[PDB]
Amino acid sequence: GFFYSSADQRDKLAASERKFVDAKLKKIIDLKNEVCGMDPDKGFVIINQ
Amino acid sequence: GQIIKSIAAIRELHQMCLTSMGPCGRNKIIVNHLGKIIITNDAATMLRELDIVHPAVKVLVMATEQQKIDMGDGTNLVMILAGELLNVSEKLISMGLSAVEIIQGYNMARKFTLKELDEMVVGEITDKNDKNELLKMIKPVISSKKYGSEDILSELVSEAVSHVLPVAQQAGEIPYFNVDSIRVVKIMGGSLSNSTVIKGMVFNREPEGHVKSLSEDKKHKVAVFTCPLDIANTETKGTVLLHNAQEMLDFSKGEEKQIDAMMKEIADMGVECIVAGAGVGELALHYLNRYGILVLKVPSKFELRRLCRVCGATPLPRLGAPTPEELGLVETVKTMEIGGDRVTVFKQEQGEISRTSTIILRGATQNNLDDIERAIDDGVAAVKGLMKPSGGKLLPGAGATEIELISRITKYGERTPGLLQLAIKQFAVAFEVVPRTLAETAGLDVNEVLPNLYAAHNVTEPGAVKTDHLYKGVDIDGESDEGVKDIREENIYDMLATKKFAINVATEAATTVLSIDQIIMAKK
Repeated sequence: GFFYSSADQRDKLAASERKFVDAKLKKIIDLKNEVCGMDPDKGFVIINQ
Repeated sequence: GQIIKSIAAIRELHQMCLTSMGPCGRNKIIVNHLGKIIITNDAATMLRELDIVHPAVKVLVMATEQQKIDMGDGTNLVMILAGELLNVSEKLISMGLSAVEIIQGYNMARKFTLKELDEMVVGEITDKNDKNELLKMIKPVISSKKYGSEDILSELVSEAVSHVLPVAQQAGEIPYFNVDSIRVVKIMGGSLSNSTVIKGMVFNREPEGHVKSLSEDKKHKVAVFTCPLDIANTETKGTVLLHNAQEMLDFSKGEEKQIDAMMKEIADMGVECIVAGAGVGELALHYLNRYGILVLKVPSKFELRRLCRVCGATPLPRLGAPTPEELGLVETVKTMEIGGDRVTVFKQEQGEISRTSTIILRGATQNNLDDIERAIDDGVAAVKGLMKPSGGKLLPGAGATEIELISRITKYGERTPGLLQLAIKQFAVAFEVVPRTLAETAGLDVNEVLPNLYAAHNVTEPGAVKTDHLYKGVDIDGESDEGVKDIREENIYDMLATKKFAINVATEAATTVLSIDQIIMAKK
């Protein structure tokens, strides 16, 4: 587990867990703005087994 | 002729349920093999505590549990009605009528009954959720269970329901009232008149600390910590040991400064209450006394679910990270003595309206204490039946419903030609068991009250429009009376959602028994 003793160490220790998460997440949120952003009455669903 | 003996096996258990419905009903003491005595008046709960031998009995038990899960009320109406349909069908077997047309006759009579339920609606519930308006629905639920407590428990249950319901009207999209919003607690000592209504959960345990209660400050912050209180170490193993006396001073003072450093940051954020689901160390209770933080321990994970929906707190997998976004807010918390023992309760004032309430019961009788606990749970599901599926419509109870259907069903019997007339006539006669059961268990003569019930719903009026009083039901008496009385005086009604759902379940229950002509069993 990652235990931080200060507020500065919170983002430093947790950066290893969110390194793979933020890499895929930032690329998915950009698809909604570029594709199907203006089209009303539509949605985007992620499977995520 | 086992199909005839199969009814006799249910007939042995039929008289057991005949002593349940009505004010004469009584709980049954059952001693489990584990040395635990379960006592309840509800017949559906007793079915789980009884050993079933014949597999045909489980058919009626499975249909009885359906009434308790969905509508939660009318379990006695389903089992008793299903048992009478077999008695009226036994005469058709000896008459020579095949059981195939008997099943087809009930399907035609069931559709005719459901269409007449909409024309029997007298009043309509506006869903005002007023304290006085809820007294009409709750009164018949408490009735025919415990006598004398219907007046006292009417104001206690109706008050707790209005606390968990927000202010809305004509909106059925978002559900509000759940089945867990009402919890029943018991304590030794007191009476029913001294009982009050609490807007939140009630904790009967000790605070385990020198702080009895918090202050009157608005919006007290409550934090739920799943991790136990202890110095942060490696998650894998990490057992604290002492190799020599030199490291004893560093390890003892190290845990004192580490715990005090975490409690100081929590107190600076404004959190006056700490909920620890796990055990609390000895050195942890010393720091919480000076900071004025109430100590609360809830090892049960079921109680933490209803707590997060009230104040808004969230369980934290770690310790020492008081995130203000996930913290809860309660208006006022106080520790008072209720029932002879000082306990710390949970209530509110205005904001952060609680979605779960708890009613405190007091009494000097141990047997009647657990009986009311099981009786209130039957009244909880009555509020759920106020939703869109025919929640406002209601029908007159106290045996007036089963008697009134006799005149309407027999009218359609001669209208439908063919062999279906035998099943239609016996379908209306099977409803006579409800008024006869209430009259027989009450000590009233069958030659007196029963012929007056038929003359109450059947009169000669020189006109096409009905008149006089159609609301006369079955009266329990107990002191004296002449004839019957109006049910509208006591305002005892039955909801349409409960009565309509009990008809389809009781119809399919007796259909399965009559359709089975052979039973194969094997020894274990």
